[PDB]
Amino acid sequence: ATAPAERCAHPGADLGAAVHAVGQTLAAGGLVPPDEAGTTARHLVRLAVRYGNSPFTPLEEARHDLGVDRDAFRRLLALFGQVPELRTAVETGPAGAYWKNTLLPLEQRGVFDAALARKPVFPYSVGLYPGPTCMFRCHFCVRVTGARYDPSALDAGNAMFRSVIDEIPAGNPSAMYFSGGLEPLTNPGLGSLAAHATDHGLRPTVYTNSFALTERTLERQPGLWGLHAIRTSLYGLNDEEYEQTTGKKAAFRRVRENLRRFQQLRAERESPINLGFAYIVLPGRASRLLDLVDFIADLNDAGQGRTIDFVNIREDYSGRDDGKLPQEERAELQEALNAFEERVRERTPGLHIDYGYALNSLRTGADAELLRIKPATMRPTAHPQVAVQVDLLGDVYLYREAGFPDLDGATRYIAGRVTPDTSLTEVVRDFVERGGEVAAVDGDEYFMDGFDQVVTARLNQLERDAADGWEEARGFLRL
Amino acid sequence: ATAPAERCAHPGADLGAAVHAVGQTLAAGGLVPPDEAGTTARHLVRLAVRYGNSPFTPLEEARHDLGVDRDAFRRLLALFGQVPELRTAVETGPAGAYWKNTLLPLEQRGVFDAALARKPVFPYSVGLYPGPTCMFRCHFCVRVTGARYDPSALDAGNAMFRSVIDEIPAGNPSAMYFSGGLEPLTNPGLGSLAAHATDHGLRPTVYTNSFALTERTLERQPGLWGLHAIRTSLYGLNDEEYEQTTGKKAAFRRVRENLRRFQQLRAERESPINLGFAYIVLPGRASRLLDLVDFIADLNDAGQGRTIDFVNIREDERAELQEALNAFEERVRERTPGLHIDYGYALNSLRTGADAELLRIKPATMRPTAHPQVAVQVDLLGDVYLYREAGFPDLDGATRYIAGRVTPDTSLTEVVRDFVERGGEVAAVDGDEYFMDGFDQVVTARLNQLERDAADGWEEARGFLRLEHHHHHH
Amino acid sequence: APAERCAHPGADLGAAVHAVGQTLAAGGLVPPDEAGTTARHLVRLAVRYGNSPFTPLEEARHDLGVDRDAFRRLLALFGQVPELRTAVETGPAGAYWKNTLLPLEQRGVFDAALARKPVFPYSVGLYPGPTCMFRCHFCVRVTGARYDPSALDAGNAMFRSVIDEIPAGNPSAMYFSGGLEPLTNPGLGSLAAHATDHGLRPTVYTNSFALTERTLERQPGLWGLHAIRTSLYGLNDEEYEQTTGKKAAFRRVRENLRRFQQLRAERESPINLGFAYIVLPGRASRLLDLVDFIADLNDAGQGRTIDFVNIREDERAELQEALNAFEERVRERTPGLHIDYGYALNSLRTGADAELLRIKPATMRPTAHPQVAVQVDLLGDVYLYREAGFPDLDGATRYIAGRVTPDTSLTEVVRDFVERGGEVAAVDGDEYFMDGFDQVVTARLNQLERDAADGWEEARGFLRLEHHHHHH
Amino acid sequence: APAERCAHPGADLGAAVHAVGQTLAAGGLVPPDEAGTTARHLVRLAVRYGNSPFTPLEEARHDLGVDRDAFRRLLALFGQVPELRTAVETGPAGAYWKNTLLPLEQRGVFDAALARKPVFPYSVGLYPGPTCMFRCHFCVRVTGARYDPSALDAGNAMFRSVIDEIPAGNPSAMYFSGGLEPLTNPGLGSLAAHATDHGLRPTVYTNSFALTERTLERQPGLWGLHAIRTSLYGLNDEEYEQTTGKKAAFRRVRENLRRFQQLRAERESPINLGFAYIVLPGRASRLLDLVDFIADLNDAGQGRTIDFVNIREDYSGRDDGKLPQEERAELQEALNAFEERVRERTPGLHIDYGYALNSLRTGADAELLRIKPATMRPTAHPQVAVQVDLLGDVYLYREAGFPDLDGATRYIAGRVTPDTSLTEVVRDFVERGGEVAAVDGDEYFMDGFDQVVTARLNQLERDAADGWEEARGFLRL
Ligand SMILES: C[S@+](CC[C@H](N)C(=O)[O-])C[C@H]1O[C@@H](n2cnc3c(N)ncnc32)[C@H](O)[C@@H]1O
Ligand SMILES: C[S@@+](CC[C@H](N)C(=O)[O-])C[C@H]1O[C@@H](n2cnc3c(N)ncnc32)[C@H](O)[C@@H]1O
Ligand code: MET
Ligand code: MET
Ligand code: SF4
Ligand code: SF4
Ligand code: SF4
Ligand code: SF4
Ligand code: NA
Repeated sequence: ATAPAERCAHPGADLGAAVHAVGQTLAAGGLVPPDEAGTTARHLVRLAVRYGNSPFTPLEEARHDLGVDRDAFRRLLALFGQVPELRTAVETGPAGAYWKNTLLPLEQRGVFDAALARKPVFPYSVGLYPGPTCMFRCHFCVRVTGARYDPSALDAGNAMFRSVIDEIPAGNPSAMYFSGGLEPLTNPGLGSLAAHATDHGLRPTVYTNSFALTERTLERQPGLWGLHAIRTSLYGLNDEEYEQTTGKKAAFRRVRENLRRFQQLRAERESPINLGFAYIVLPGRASRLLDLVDFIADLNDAGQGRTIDFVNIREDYSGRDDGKLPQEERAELQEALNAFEERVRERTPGLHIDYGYALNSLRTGADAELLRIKPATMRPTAHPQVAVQVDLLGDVYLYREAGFPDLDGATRYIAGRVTPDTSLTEVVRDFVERGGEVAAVDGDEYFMDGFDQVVTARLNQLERDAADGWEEARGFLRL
Repeated sequence: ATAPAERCAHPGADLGAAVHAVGQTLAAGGLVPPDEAGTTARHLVRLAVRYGNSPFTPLEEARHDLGVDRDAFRRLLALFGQVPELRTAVETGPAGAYWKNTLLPLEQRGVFDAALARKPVFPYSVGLYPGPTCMFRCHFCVRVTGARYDPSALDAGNAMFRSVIDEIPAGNPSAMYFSGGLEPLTNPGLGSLAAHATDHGLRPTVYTNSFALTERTLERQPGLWGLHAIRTSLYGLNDEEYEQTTGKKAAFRRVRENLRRFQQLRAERESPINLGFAYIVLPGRASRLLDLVDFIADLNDAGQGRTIDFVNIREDERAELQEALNAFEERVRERTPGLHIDYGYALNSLRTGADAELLRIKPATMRPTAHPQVAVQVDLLGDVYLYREAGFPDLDGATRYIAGRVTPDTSLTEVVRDFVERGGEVAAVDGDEYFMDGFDQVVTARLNQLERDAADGWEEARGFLRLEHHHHHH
Repeated sequence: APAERCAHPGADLGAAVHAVGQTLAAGGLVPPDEAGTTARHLVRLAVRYGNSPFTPLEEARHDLGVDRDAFRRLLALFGQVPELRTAVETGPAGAYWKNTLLPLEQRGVFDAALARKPVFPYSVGLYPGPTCMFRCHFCVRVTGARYDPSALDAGNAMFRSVIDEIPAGNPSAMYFSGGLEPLTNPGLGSLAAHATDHGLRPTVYTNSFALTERTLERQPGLWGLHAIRTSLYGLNDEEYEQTTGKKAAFRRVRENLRRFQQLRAERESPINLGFAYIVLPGRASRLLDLVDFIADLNDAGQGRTIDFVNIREDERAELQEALNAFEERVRERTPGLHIDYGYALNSLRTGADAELLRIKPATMRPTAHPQVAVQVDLLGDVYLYREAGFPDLDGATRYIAGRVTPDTSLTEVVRDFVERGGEVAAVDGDEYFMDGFDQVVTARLNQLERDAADGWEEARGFLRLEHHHHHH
Repeated sequence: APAERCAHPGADLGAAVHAVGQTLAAGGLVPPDEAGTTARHLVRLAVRYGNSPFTPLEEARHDLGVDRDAFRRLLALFGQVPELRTAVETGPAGAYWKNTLLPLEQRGVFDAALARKPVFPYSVGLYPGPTCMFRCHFCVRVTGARYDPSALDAGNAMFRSVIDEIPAGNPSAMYFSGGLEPLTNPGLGSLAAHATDHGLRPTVYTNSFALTERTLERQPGLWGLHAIRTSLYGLNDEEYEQTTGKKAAFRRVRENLRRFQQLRAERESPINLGFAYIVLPGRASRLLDLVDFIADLNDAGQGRTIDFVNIREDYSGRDDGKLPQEERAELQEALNAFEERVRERTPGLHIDYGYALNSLRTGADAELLRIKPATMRPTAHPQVAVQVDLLGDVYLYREAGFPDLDGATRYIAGRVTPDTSLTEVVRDFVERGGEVAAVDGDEYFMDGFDQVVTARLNQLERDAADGWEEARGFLRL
């Protein structure tokens, strides 16, 4: 039971019932004289349909589609702000994951403004890549087989990591995270890094494959119990699936036993740490969502009522065909996702689910694919105000999928190196002040993760709107 | 077609219909065996009514009102978190202005957590008080007649403000605001401070009486145009009303012509700056709200279609006052349809006819550590005041609430960190309670409630309702 | 439950719309974006039929403003929200649905009248009294009119032949009432015993003025009746003379009933005792004195109490709490007394602003409803409406469907009239021939005939049947 | 009101006695000192008859320990506390009172059988199917036994004359069920249309295996029925094969019902559609899946939904149909989740429970009656119910009307022929006092309804023989 105007962006929505409800809101509120309430309510609903599906549409394109004067578009933008049901229709429409998860949270904190003005500010999201190696060979990962960091570089690297954590301003508990190009649990001092950050006032999350998340590892790295959460990347639901995805035999059994035992130890400790999973839906595995619930239910039985906290249903953001789901399987995801939610409430009620940008559109039946930024649409200054990444050697990478050792072309996206004489603040500040740029060549676009590609499309939308004279109204929705 | 479970906190609400809806939500979710769905729903609804009207109620007092034992209260709280219509009843109840405007936003940002834990944190809300002087003498204001800052403080104070602005971390463009004890526009370098803050990535609001917001000031201080908003404290609707409030003659005509001309320049410059007004409704004169709409309508005519953005309405007869705000809203829709309205905490509850329960912190209920993690204020001398109304020169007893002084050798970050880390405290004496503005009293009432709940063994459930940080994982 | 209460005055209609909106959405009955608009139409239907049960479906559709196909969908969706059917059956007009319309629809009583088919009447009134000793100012009986005393035996044999015609399946299909007073027939006890032997359990409706011990000895078969309901025309001698025109009539009636209470307990007779009482405008405080009247009767029956009362009607918040006081004093003084109100009085409780039906000549159905109810007087004349069976009543003979004779049964009187399409064109004043039941049956048949002609043959009457398969 | 629910398990008996005692004292029915002990006796009676409706009055008096003068006053006092009658009728045994006992006393049906008088049967079952294609393990039909196909013409003419005999006043007094499957009679639609023109509203009780589109095409009079109730024997192909013996039986029954849903919505037929569903051993956890089956049929109906579901058990008590004590105890919880699942997904679906199943919700353990040869009435109850098969044979019990069932012929009251009507068959058997001596096995000729009527007529005859003729059956109204 929902209001018509709040659902007016999803497929098959009664646009007439929405224009009527909006028109009454404008008339009753005195915003539009009653004789024109119907006309403008149609323009307003059309704007909400568009940005509820394509959040990056430049304002001039939306005005052209309305076939309307600039002054009358300015009035519609102001009028749009007075109709809260249409804002809801955008934020909760098919493309609503864009608005609620990334666009609006970053806009409100001024992060997009700092990058839009090319001003030297501390990065809003600092990624620390502490892992020297990895024991998986995932077909969708850009890491180069065999490439590793020097084992004799761990001590100086972990000392460098502590100094970077000293720079992280408090007030945002999720400002820093431990992830990687490689696998962070292969760093023996990751628990020490976690302790140094929690002692700093941060609540970081570790993103791992959990192959090394053994009970012996928890004993030698007790600081991991102080993290906010551990998100395990889940690459399959049996050994044959894990071997297809990661190339490693018997990998599923050991990852599962590690989380079964971790669930046991979390109960006995009554630790506030959260446990979640990232589950990329891979080609030929859309029918496996039902079995994913059984995997989580199995993990809940080992936790003595302590539940798995969240699950991130995701997609290969690279777009390469080894990860891209065919349209045939894309068409079956609406039924699959809705049935997956039903089973969760049956067997795993307390588990939080959230979907990728395109997956969230597929439920309710709006076809959508993830962005695929090309070198022509890459911003040569990157966005260090939004995010940077630091690996073991102190190198500060401009995009998430560029921080891999011995990756071709990846060194060109190093803004600098954090040394005992140079801080991350100084590396980012000097790269912004001197206007450092990197020209994009073919293949560079694959250094960008899903977040980097969304941040790029947003900054491109804002620069174009400001260039089109819509400086204040840039991005359609903001404050 | 509203849900009665989302409305049960307002007066005259059908509580019977609320317990039926909640009981069905409990039965449908399998949260209670069907025998106790009635008793559990009446308890849960009683909790929603209580906290929808009295948000600071200690959990133990609510439990004693319910008549249930400690263990039953624990599972009642866990069930409350599974009846979302009841959270809405609290959030949108008569006291909903507390929850949605202050309590829950600050809880989500970890602001109350930091003060509760006595963590050395950079203050969430930093007020800069740059005015050396005021030309008004408002009878309600605590400023001391004959008191002002020396002109010799201007240069070093403005450079001090610049260094403090540089200290403010990224992530909240509203972290800093320009207000005062005294009048901010009397600082000739206020526009430069605004430009310095704008370059920093901040979007600051100035709170002023706008008497000095002349064209001469705008040309002397063009950096004011980059502010996010100017909220003018409107002390009346004609000269005689303005003279009884402020003691100055012909002050309404000056403020009005200033705002008429600003509207004109704002339209010509196409400035995105916002314009708002704070108006206090006096006893028995709630009809003057209609004249307020006419005042803004006249301002909207000077702006060539570019209108006034918001109005803050505060108080300081029940059904009458309810009638008068309803008339105020009707005429807004008729004359100023886009004007945003938000009421004070007590006034927001008097709409709906609920009894405005007064918040009067006394010296006994003041927290000796204050709350520098939430808010501090800096005047021209670099003095960091712990409460908003303590930052006035020569104010009796007010220097006792200086946490420290920002100097070229001591930053604001150090002043706050040292005061918190050493456990600095100020023992309250009679009269200190007037140093707290409305915000200080709500923050103190919340921190007293949180501390009482934790001491009572309800640490996780402290404050009844709370938001957490939203950790989204990509 | 707000959705179950939405038909009552001052109900929270917004809460009902939300509740029914959830049911449609959660059940997949309606897309959630239009669950609110459908819910408002469904609640409006429930409010209408919970207050005006006879509204034709086309009238309800026109007030909703939806087309024919949309109304059909709304009627089907309405059958999916059990709380709304409850709102209709327990609304201000719920007594119509629960006490008359739905039970008769279940038994197929209306269907025979709709199809114009010959069946034996569902309700057969026998009027065996030749005279009456009262002259009630409200009664339509003609002063100076009575039945020939030579009509008795001949008519009593006719009555016995009519009793023999009554089929099995409804032991209360026949009752003894009248135009005039039944107890003035010396053979009424014999007719009662004849019906008891037939397997029937009849009730007699009487003013009980002639319910003397002498009458009991002359007509001992009266003890075999299922129940005796006395028409109570007052609570002291003055009121009874005011109503009936007879002096010291209350003294006689109370004397008879207290005597009957003693005799009933000595015989350990299972016969039930009831009373009909009319509350007069503004005098609803006399309901408390009625409880005193019943209590004194109880004290005369040694632990054998009066079984039921029928309270019916002639600002009204003086009435609303007059009935709460009456209801409470019953629990204090006569806790076993079954209370039943009329249609209007039942709606006046709950504060609803509803009247009784007032059928006019233009809305009377020319065929009448012999399949539902007929009445036979001492001459064998079969009357089509209850208040037409009075000798010499002006215009009443036009509503005689036929006469039961040794050569013509009641079954044949009703069959010939129906099959030949017999009709009576209503003239001004004929509407007084219909009692309250006749007006309800007329109003329901008009509604059912209208709905069927409009193309709503299956939804006719809005509410009709249930699902019974417990004997499989 | 604690007195209105004093018959269910977990009731505050002390509070109910307290409230009944004040009713007794306030109303002046009993002196105030004895108001407490009398209220306990009255509450004990309501608890007893709200759980065991067939208890002889002399057994209840012995349980109370009083004598006949006290019992007589207690019966009279019981009628003066209306909340105690509500506690009986809405107690765990309330399905007996509200569905069968009290409605049939109201119609004088029980009095007709009690007085051994010739009245037309209250319930007339027509058994028109010559064969069946299912082999349900709980049915008493014999594998392979069939009716001669050449008997259909004379049988369908006989059925038409029996329908002509049905009296008005009860439009559902006749039904099409059977021993065998009624849809295997090619003239069932004609018999249906014949009764519809008679003014009846009959129901066909079928396994719906033969409810195909071609069958509706050939038997259009089926669309004029009041309702079709499909006996549901499983929720997938495996469950159906386990129960009926036939493979691919569920998918064909479901397809027939899906297509019937499309046909019902196309012509907007008034016909109702419901289901009978026996809770079989090992399947008490399947009630939630039953709602999924119903919603699937609702999706095929385009807004026109399933009207009702009857939840039943094996009324024979045999091992293969009787639910073990363990699984039966799980039924209280299973029913509650079932009803909450119906309320969410199929809110218009009417639900009703068998006699014992209705007691299991609210936690009262009860079993269906198991009549034995010693408690069988030799005259049976033709005034209450009879059944007629293809050959015109009038069977006295529902489960005796099967071809070539051993000993079933001993319970034929007569044969309807062009010379002899059902009325005369029942009249002659009643007027001559026909009786059938019960031999071991005859009790399995009685269905659930038969056993309830027998137990009621035994209780009524026992009460009268004990001198409680007027108070017979405790409740009667
Ligand atoms: C690869 S690093 C994590 C370090 C650790 N070895 C692991 O796999 O969890 C960051 C995250 O990016 C995800 N990821 C890597 N390549 C991806 C791709 N092409 N599409 C979507 N997610 C990808 C991984 O699943 C992991 O959760
Ligand atoms: C004998 S069948 C004949 C009608 C048709 N063949 C059918 O299955 O519905 C009549 C009804 O009795 C039911 N029945 C047969 N044996 C039963 C038993 N032992 N317990 C409960 N019901 C039974 C069947 O399920 C069916 O609904
Ligand atoms: C708290 S006193 C300062 C108020 C401010 N100077 C004004 O007049 O708006
Ligand atoms: C309907 S005429 C009245 C019949 C009966 N003699 C009475 O007084 O009630
Ligand atoms: S995604 Fe993680 S586990 Fe997989 S190959 Fe890359 S670094 Fe290793
Ligand atoms: S309230 Fe503001 S304007 Fe008034 S005297 Fe105080 S400082 Fe001056
Ligand atoms: S109402 Fe009855 S008692 Fe009165 S005059 Fe008429 S027939 Fe006689
Ligand atoms: S119950 Fe019906 S379908 Fe099953 S075997 Fe018996 S006759 Fe056949
Ligand atoms: Na007297």
